[PDB]
Amino acid sequence: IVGGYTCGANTVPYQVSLNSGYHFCGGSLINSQWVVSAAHCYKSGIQVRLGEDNINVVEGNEQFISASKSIVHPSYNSNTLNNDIMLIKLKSAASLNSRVASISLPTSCASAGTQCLISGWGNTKSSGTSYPDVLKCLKAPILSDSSCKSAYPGQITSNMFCAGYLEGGKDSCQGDSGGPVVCSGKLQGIVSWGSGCAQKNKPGVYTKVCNYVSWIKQTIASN
Ligand SMILES: O[C@@H]1[C@@H](O)[C@@H](O)OC[C@H]1O
Ligand SMILES: O[C@@H]1[C@@H](O)[C@H](O)OC[C@H]1O
Ligand SMILES: [Ca+2]
Repeated sequence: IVGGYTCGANTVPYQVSLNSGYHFCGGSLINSQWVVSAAHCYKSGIQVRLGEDNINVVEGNEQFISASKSIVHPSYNSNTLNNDIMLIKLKSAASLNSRVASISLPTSCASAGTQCLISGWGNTKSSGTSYPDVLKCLKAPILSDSSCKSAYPGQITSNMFCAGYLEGGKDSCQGDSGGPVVCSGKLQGIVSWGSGCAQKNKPGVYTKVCNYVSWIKQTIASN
């Protein structure tokens, strides 16, 4: 997160860190046994880390649970990042409490102009590199489809939306991938891609979760 603020320990209780020896992506807890993330975050050997603030210090609210199964969206295209979503099932159910909690799936899509909360442990510099240890937050609006398409000609699908600031300086970034965009208490986006970070006229591009609720639900019901 570039241009954001320190969330505060466990104030984003659905935020998960995906760990393969080190933090490499975010995700979102959607019930006691399932995490949603970006398909481009797929790898083997994932441990899901819940209840994290400082990802380099054991502070007392963590739950570390290995993945038992990963399901990349059937139509994920890694070249275009269309359908950049995946589901991860935990080997055991997380213990849900105030600091570790699921986030509701949307019942409708969010409109341009809605303010959302984006969070992650990604890079905090736009020309440079500094990875934070504690969770960073950014409040950002969804941008219009037309400004999104004009920013990224030929690249925005119906499964993507832009959010952030065309002036630059505030964005998600490398290492935030897979994490949440939450708008009015609903998971509307997954951190997916962008040109650099926090660059002028290059806002963040997000997986449009509302398109995937039926696939998420039926997948969960049968796995
Ligand atoms: O976003 C672009 C994608 O849609 C494709 O065209 O490959 C190149 C990327 O930069
Ligand atoms: O009990 C585990 C503990 O050892 C670790 O520190 O945090 C995750 C828990 O699952
Ligand atoms: Ca920790």
